[PDB]
This record gives sequence, structure tokens and C-alpha cells, in this order.
Amino acid sequence: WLIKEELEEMLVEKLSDLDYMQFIRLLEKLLTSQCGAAEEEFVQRFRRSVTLESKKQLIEPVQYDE
Amino acid sequence: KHLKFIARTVMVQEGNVESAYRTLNRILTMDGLIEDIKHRRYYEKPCRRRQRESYERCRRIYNMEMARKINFLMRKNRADPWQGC
Repeated sequence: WLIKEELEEMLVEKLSDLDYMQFIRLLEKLLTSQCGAAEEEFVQRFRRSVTLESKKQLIEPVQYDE
Repeated sequence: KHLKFIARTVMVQEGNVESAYRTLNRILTMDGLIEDIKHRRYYEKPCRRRQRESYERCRRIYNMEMARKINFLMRKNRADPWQGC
């Protein structure tokens, strides 16, 4: 879910933490139902992408001597 | 002058002395004997006794009314039907 600052930037309106909580609760309730394509697009309008960086260690290349 | 082992007596069930004593204490508490003994340890002057009785009666009235209101409104603790509006 987008943070309160992102929602304020989208709406061009000052918001409160409780207003953001109500909006996010309503969006989650929207997701929980048998939503259609348009109802999913509306949600994806607010959903943001998070880069899940893998904690897997980088493997050094295998070099060869003389 | 009365017979014995009739008043304030509770029979123990299968050696469950803990539950028997709990039942005896509950009986004494509900009948008010415990509070009576505690208040009779030291003499309570009649003005102090009247003040305590007035305070306890007002407390009983307030507590009963608050409990009635809580029970009356408890049905309204259900989920919000108009969420988002």
C-alpha cells in the first residue's frame, strides 16, 4: 500500500493518519471480495512496487592461475 | 444453644477441600458475614456507619445503573455496518 505521503501527493490534499487508516482499510476490504478487472485496476492504482532485494550472497567467479 | 454442624457447614466432595472452602467463603460473602466480621473488628461509630451505608448505597445505585447501560449497549458492539461512510 502507498504511504500517507504518496496518497497526499496523489490527492493534492492534506490528510490525517486516521483518514489514511480508513482509506487503507476500505481498500483492503475491496481486495478481499470477488473483485473484477476494474476493481483490481482501481486497487493497483494505489498499490506500489517494492524491490525485494535477495539476501543471497554474491558468488565470486572461479578464476584460474597459471 | 443451637445444634452444631448445621450452620455454616459445607460437606467436602471427594476430598476437594479447596472447592469446599471456596464454597464456604462464597456463602459467607454473599450472606455478608465476612464484611460484618471485618467491620466488627473495631467499633464503627454511628455517624461513621451511616456515612458508610450512604456511600455504599450510592455506589450500589451507580454500579447497577452503569451495568444496566453497559448491558443495554453491548449489542451495539458489533461490527461497523457502514464502514467507509
